[PDB]
Amino acid sequence: KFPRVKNWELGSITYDTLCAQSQQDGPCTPRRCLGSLVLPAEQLLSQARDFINQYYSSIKRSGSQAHEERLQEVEAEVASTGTYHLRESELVFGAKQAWRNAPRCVGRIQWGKLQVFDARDCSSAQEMFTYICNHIKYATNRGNLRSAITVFPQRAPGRGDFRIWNSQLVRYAGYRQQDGSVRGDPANVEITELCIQHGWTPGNGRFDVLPLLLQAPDEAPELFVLPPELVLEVPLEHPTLEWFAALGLRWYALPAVSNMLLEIGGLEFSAAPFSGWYMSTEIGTRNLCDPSRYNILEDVAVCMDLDTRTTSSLWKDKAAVEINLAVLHSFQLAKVTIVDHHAATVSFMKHLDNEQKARGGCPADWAWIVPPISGSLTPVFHQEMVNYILSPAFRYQPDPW
Amino acid sequence: GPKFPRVKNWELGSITYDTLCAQSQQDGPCTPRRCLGSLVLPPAEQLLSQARDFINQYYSSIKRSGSQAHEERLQEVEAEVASTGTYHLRESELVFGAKQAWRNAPRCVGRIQWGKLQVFDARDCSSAQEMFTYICNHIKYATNRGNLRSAITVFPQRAPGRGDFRIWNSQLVRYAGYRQQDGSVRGDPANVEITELCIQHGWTPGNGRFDVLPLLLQAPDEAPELFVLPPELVLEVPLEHPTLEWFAALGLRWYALPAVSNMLLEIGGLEFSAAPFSGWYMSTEIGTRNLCDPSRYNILEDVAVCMDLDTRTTSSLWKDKAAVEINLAVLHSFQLAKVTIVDHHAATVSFMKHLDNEQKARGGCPADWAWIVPPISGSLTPVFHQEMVNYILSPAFRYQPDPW
Ligand code: HEM
Ligand code: HEM
Ligand SMILES: Cc1cc(N)nc(CCc2cccc(CCc3cc(C)nc(N)c3)n2)c1
Ligand SMILES: Cc1cc(N)nc(CCc2cccc(CCc3cc(C)nc(N)c3)n2)c1
Ligand SMILES: C[C@H](O)[C@H](O)[C@H]1CNc2nc(N)[nH]c(=O)c2N1
Ligand SMILES: C[C@H](O)[C@H](O)[C@H]1CNc2nc(N)[nH]c(=O)c2N1
Ligand SMILES: [Zn+2]
Repeated sequence: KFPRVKNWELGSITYDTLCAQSQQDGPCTPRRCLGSLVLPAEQLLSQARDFINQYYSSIKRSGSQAHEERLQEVEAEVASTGTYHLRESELVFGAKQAWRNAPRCVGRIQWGKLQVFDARDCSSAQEMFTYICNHIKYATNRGNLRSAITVFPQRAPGRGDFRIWNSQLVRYAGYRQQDGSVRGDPANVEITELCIQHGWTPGNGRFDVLPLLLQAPDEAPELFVLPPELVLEVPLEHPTLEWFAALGLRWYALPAVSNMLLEIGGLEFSAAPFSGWYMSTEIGTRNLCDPSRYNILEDVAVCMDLDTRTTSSLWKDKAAVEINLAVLHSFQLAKVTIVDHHAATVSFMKHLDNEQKARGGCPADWAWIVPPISGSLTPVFHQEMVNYILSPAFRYQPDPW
Repeated sequence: GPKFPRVKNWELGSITYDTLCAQSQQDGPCTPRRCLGSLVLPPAEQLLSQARDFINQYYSSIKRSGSQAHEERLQEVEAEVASTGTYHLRESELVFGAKQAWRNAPRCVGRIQWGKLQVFDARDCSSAQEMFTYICNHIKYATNRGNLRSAITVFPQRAPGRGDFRIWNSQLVRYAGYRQQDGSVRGDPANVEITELCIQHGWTPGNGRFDVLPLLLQAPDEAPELFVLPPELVLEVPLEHPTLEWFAALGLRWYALPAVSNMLLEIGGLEFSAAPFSGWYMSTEIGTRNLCDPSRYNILEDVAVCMDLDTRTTSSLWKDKAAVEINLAVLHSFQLAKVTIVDHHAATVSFMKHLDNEQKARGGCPADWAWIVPPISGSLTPVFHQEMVNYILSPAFRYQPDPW
């Protein structure tokens, strides 16, 4: 009923009553455990009501008439339209809760701090881009990054979704040239050709910042060049290895995830983008030396000076380390918020902790909390965790086309 | 699609379907309403079925499924369990029974070498003492002057209305950890509760750090006896680093052979209570679990101090600068001493190749992702970008209640 959750570093034995809330199921079954897998009217009121109780409880005003005369209002609204709309305050609480509820997210200690720009008063892709510059301008805060989420209108069935066509407001470009080899970012290959398709002058630099494809409910998407000025790019240097930056490397400073769906009390917003700040490894481990991506490992080391004739030689580790460090130093230098996998993990164990007090636990995808490198070297690694689907929650959806 | 688990490799974009999981006659903790994947600690008529489950595998493995040979092996255990209550396995039935447990077991990265396994049959051992002899014999084959082979040494099974053979020492090689007055420990924080028993069962401790414990060898309804390994058998690797000379001086040593020995091996509804198996290490085990864990040898601080590292803040990556070196230096030692060992990269490759191989024979492979992926440099390795399907198959090495 309530899974015993020993931590193995301290001997800390905790118990989860939060799961019993999760009213919506996942990939695992009694006989097999798909833990590691990457992807998956009558009922609307059901989720409305509950969420609205979720809400009022927060501000402790649960029960009181305001409560029930909103439960009055939403009950009727759907009973006469098919759908309902959330007040500002309501979606603020909800968008927050989605973050709080996302089990792949190590950066959760921070969920309280979140700006919730309300873009539901938008109807043109030409307003969209604007609503997004006001987002990027507020989050970048020219160094001191701040966590925020601009939310475009809800989906309603008689028509298309508003969508952002690229999977992170900022991404570098990808250019497969006869060779079957890519200049720039190989993830962002499929996307870049679409911008070429829907009219775009392409670049060729290792890191060319892209445009923006925004589509409004039924309508050919529209291209919008991000004012270069508004894109905080971080040069990349090594604190002790002078040879480095000659490599000509960098990364953007703002991680805005645009391709996800937001679910609140049943209502779903297809486009609702959001952006905190980077966790070192993300850039220097995955986004770089990872083959399926920038894949730098080899050079880094050939430079460094390490026997790639053999793996046991351990060049791949010694290389990451320095790239993963060469990132923090640059970032800390160029004075741009950034949190390292160690700094990160401690604080989550405090989240993990603080949450246990409030709610009776916190769902967490273990296989994802644990950093991409040096696992055993973080506290999270030695901590059993439970992951289950809650709500309001962030979900994936089909690539717009 | 195919009404079966669907397993993608997010590096080659390949897919594969698990058909084998519908073999698992054992459920785990996970329900579709939450996932306890992370979690560490997890008759007669209802024994007889467990048995038939086995034989059928044995036969449909020599490929004689259907024969009289088969249909009368089943018409004999039915006879044995009927009149006995238990049932003894035939010779090569067991040898099979072991390799399957290994093959079946979800947390073991080292399964490409799965059919190498030597089965030493010791189902005749009836003296607490004789046990020692076997074990000793094992180590010498297993050690092989350093060319470590794999192997296992089944001692007899349980009877309803008998005692149990048991090997107390969780592992056959355990470094003594003496509770200090400091409130601290000199030795190996893990092997304390056991060091503490050796003393109560009559062991005079030395007081080093890498003292080798003695074995506490139980035999049914007999208080365990105490045996010391002749040091010539217990091969030991001093630790140095290829560049950092000072490393050597840390005094750090470590032992070649892992032998797990407090695990119940279950074949066909049988229980082998003392059933100890060995192989060779994977560097990170020693250099990350053993020598770096905050609650073991935890050398990470001392080592970072020497490489002259800003251990004041985490954004110097001192920890990551250290482990890496410490993990390397551990490999560079078995290079040198000509002792067997496999590094995470090398190892995590064979796994895919095992996975690839196994997709053909069984059409599936049980894998406990968290345990398959190495405690340094996850993404750095192939296994990392691979979805996996954990589940309970038999033969099976089970966890077992410690005797006292
Ligand atoms: C403040 C800085 C933050 C850090 C350091 C952080 C950390 C992370 C990391 C490392 C991941 C895994 C990303 C990956 O490897 O794919 C993640 C996942 C996630 N994060 Fe954050 N996070 C932060 C803020 C946020 C914010 C502001 C939101 C938006 C409300 C958010 C929502 C999510 C969601 C929904 C996932 C699930 C990943 C998925 O299933 O695709 N995070 N978080
Ligand atoms: C050939 C050399 C081998 C290597 C390199 C290897 C590697 C590993 C490693 C690294 C682990 C996880 C260790 C941990 O983090 O605690 C493991 C688990 C395991 N291994 Fe092996 N292994 C080898 C041989 C064997 C053999 C010979 C057996 C016995 C037949 C075996 C049975 C198991 C079992 C049952 C587990 C998981 C048990 C559990 O904790 O639930 N392995 N293996
Ligand atoms: C806020 C935030 C903070 C932070 N430190 N890092 C990120 C970027 C990493 C990330 C976080 C959350 C979700 C995704 C999208 C992953 C994804 C999933 C699918 C199904 N398809 C894709 N193309 C991409 N990426 C975002
Ligand atoms: C052959 C072998 C090869 C190799 N590379 N590593 C090991 C050691 C890792 C291991 C493999 C299998 C089982 C266990 C035991 C886990 C355990 C359980 C309990 C109950 N207490 C413990 N202290 C440890 N440990 C053994
Ligand atoms: C196949 C595997 O499940 C997948 O690559 C996961 C594993 N763990 C991860 N952990 C983090 N932090 N980020 C990730 O993208 C992933 N990817
Ligand atoms: C709590 C945590 O899940 C557990 O202790 C696991 C994590 N991953 C591991 N992975 C390996 N290889 N070995 C381990 O002991 C562990 N410990
Ligand atoms: Zn699971």
